[PDB]
Amino acid sequence: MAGRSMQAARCPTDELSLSNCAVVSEKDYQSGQHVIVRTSPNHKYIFTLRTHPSVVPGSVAFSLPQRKWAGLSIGQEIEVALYSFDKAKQCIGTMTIEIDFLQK
Amino acid sequence: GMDTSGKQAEAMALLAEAERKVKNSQSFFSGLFGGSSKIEEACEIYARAANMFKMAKNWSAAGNAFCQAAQLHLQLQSKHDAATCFVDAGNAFKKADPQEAINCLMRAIEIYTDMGRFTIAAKHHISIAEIYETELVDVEKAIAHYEQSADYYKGEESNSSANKCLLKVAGYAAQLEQYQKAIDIYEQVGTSAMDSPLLKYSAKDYFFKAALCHFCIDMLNAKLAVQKYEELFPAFSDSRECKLMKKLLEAHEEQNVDSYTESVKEYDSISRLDQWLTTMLLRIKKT
Amino acid sequence: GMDTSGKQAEAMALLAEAERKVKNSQSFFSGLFGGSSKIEEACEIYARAANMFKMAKNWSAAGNAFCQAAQLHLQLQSKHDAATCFVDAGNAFKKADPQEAINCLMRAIEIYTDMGRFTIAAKHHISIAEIYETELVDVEKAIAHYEQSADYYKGEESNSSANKCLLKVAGYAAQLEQYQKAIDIYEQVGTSAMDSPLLKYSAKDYFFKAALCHFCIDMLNAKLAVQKYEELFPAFSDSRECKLMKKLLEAHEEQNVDSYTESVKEYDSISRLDQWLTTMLLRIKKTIQ
Amino acid sequence: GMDTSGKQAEAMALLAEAERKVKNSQSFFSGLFGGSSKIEEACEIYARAANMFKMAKNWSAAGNAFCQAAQLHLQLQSKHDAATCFVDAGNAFKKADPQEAINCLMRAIEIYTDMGRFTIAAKHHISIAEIYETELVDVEKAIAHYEQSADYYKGEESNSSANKCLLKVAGYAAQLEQYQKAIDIYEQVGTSAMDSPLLKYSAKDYFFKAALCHFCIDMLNAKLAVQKYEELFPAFSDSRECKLMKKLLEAHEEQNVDSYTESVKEYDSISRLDQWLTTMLLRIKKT
Amino acid sequence: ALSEIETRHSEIIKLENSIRELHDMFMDMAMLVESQGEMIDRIEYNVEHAVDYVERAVSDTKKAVKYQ
Amino acid sequence: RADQLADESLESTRRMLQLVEESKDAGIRTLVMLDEQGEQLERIEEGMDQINKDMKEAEKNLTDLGK
Amino acid sequence: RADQLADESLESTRRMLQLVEESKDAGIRTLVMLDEQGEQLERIEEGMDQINKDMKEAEKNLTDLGKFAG
Repeated sequence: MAGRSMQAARCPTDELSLSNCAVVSEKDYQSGQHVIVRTSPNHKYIFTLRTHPSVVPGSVAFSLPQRKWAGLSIGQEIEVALYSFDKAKQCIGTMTIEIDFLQK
Repeated sequence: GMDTSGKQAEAMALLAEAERKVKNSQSFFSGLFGGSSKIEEACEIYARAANMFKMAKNWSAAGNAFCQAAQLHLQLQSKHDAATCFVDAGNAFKKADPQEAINCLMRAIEIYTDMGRFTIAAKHHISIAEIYETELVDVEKAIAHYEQSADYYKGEESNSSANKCLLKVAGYAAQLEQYQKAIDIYEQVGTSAMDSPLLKYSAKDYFFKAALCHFCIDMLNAKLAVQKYEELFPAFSDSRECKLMKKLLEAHEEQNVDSYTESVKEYDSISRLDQWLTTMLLRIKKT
Repeated sequence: GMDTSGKQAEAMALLAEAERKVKNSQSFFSGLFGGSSKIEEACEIYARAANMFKMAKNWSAAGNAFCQAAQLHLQLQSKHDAATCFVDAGNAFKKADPQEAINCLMRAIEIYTDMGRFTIAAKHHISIAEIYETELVDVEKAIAHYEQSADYYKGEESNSSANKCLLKVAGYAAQLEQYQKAIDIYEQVGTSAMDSPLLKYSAKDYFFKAALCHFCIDMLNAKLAVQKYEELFPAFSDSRECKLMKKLLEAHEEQNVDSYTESVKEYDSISRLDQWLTTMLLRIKKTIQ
Repeated sequence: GMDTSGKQAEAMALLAEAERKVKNSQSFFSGLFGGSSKIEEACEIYARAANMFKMAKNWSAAGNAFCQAAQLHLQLQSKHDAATCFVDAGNAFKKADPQEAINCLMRAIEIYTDMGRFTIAAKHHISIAEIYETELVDVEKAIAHYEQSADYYKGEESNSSANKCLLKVAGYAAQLEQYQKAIDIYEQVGTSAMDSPLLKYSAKDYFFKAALCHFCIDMLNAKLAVQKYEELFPAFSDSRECKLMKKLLEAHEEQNVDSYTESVKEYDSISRLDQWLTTMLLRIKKT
Repeated sequence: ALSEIETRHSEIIKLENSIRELHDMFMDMAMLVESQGEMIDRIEYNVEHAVDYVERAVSDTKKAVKYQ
Repeated sequence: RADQLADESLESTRRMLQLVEESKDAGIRTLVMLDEQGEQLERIEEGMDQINKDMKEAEKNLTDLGK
Repeated sequence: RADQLADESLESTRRMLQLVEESKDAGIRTLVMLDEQGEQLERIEEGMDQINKDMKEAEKNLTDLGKFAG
């Protein structure tokens, strides 16, 4: 809850990368848990956790789209704190999503 | 030549009469105990017999006589002379058989460290590191000796020698694929060079090497590292190093060997590359 | 490392032995009156323990032991050895406590310059200025130390070092202090180099900096000094700096910020700035109205 | 300010104590025969007083004290300390009044040459030449000192210092309408620079100056000298010097003064000349 | 245009001449400075050795005088 | 044949670039060694001063004791 | 438009010639001077080795004489 230092890692599986959830170790967190990844006092990003056995304890895995959106890189040290979503306010009713072809 | 082997033979005879001198120490010095100067001149004849051996092109015999003179000379007096004789024996043994040169150089190192001469100790440590590298294949011992000499030199504000030792160690590490130490050393030396106007222009190469060793380990952090070097040194992007690195890392995003192969061939078209950089590129760009 | 811990342990043992040795020496002086060999031996023990201790990765107490040995040696009417040990202790304290190093270096400077050696005193003054300005954020006493070093160097007709120190002092003055001293120093160094065997082609920069300071003072002074430099130094007439400064002056006269902007940007593009011309140029731009 | 005033006050006290010391010490030597330690102590007091006077920025009295200490010490039958005191007195007298500085430096030269050492003698000779040149106008004394220093340097095989002194002497001679000596010195140095792997690049300049100074006499001799120099150094024609000399020769031959001036102006535009060379060229244009 | 291009050709030939001369000059720079660096290194080593030896010489001579 | 001259000019430009780059590369290390030589030189100077002072005081004390 | 071509051409040649001549003249004097420092440091070596040998012999002779006296 207070936040603990970890290490950013690469996503282990393609499907988990597509799931857009931070892949974490079972020993460190649980699937469905939400975290806020802080790399600096002004850079905070919120993730949803998905557990995979291959994740070594002491690190958090992110996929390349995630490692590009969140400014996270393999081997870097990242502090992960659990995040609580206010369900009376933060439940997304309608989101405006821009879409485009990933591959030319 | 053989006129110098004849005087080498009579130098062996001089060593024989030095054996007679130690026999005197055995039997007759009981009444000549005051002949400490006799032992000193015995050591002197030992040393010049070793000199005649060296002139006779008997490196093993020269080193053996030098070390024997050093051993006979360290009678709790004139320790500096014993250390000088030991280093002379090590120099004589450098050629032919250098194994005992290593041990005698350690003995000189210990003597100097006890005395407090740090520059000489660090220089001899560098000497043993280079003899290991050129004679033996062990690098770890050479790395340790270079680091230890750098520590001595930095202890007395001799910054340049420590910087060069760390540079060599970092280069070997990058060739030995220890990239954290390589990147740390390269960035530290680049920042240190940036401090003074004299070495201000050199920071580009150090930044380039640090960026390469970053980019090998974690590809995504390569962009952040090159960016960070660029704002830290505004005249780094202008350098061909940064432009080339950006080209390679941007091409690697898409799997197209032609792009970065053409890039590297163009880079080699303007200036020949080194074994370290070429091997690094061939290893890294494979995956 | 075992070696470090053993070094620290044996250094403590040697320091305790040295303290007991000096106590027994002061006792024996009345007890037996052996002379002064005991005190010199105690100083030797202190020096050996201090050198071993600074080899032991520990610095502060090594410098303290060196200071104690130096004081005991100076108690024996020995100065140069004590002064050198003071300098070594100050160098050791450099990374432990700046103030102790500063005080020891002052003592060394005083004793050395009393002996008759000025070059070592000037070098110590330069070291003081460097150590002060590098870690402590202040200039004034650094300026004083640089001036003293330059004076000592000039006392023995060592012109190059004094000139370098004066140039640094003038640069710092222009950066912070008033420009009159900086203008005078820059003009002096520039005008003392028309005949330089190896510096025939850089007086232009000194005179250009002086002209920039004049412009930082006032436009009229700027232009008058600009001419003074023009006729004084014919080669400066054809220098690109001359054209650049004249263009900047004629632009600033008409109150057009665009011309000044384009001129400074082109000058920066063709050749890089220096972090001192840019600040003066920005201060000038602040007063375009 | 306060430091200088305090130094001067302490120095005045030390001087008064020094006169008291010398007087009472001579009295005690006469009445008790205590040796010479008191005289040496008085000499050291004089030396320290001179040092503190220099600290106090009083160079005339500091040099006077240094000279007094030198005289007292040489009166004690010792030379090196006296010579050092004399040269220190000269250095103090270098500014303000250097005439007595010149005299004391000459005394130092005399004692040094009495001992038998050369390098210091030549250095002092060139120093006196520099003093004459910078503070006086009697360039003839500077020429004589340069000649003595050059002779010493050449005799001691120090070819570089002798070459420098000879070049300065030739420049001064050609300045004072003397060309034969200048011609000889310049051609000698140019020939000395033939085989030099490094000075070969500079060998051309001496020959160029020699050709100009020789052309100060007449035309045909200049043409013969320049063609001889070209034959001696076949590549000399590569530089602009030979073409410039030939063009000036023909322009003077056909009384084409305007063409000569235009060519000189073009050369000045491409490379500015000095006062000496401009004076030589204008002198050439006079006829 | 003809005069300009001919002058540019003269300038380029002068470019190659000057640059090659400076390049040879610079390799000479490097050789000479490296030699001087080595020989000063040797002199510094000998200076340190002489300093240490003469210091211990004065020490032992003064101790011997005290023994007298 | 002006196009041939342009091609030759491009080749000469490339040659000049290569030569200048090599000269700069060697100049950087020339800087580094000059720095190293000055570093060693200051230390040797200080050692010379120390030995000279120790020697003056030592010889003077011995001569005074001789009397 | 050839006018500005000629302008940049004349600027290029002018700056090239002046700057190149500057380097060529400058290096010569420094490297003529370096040999003087080399030979001075030679003299340093000679005098210093003589000095070291002198003290070595003097000290050893003094020690021998002191031992003889005792």
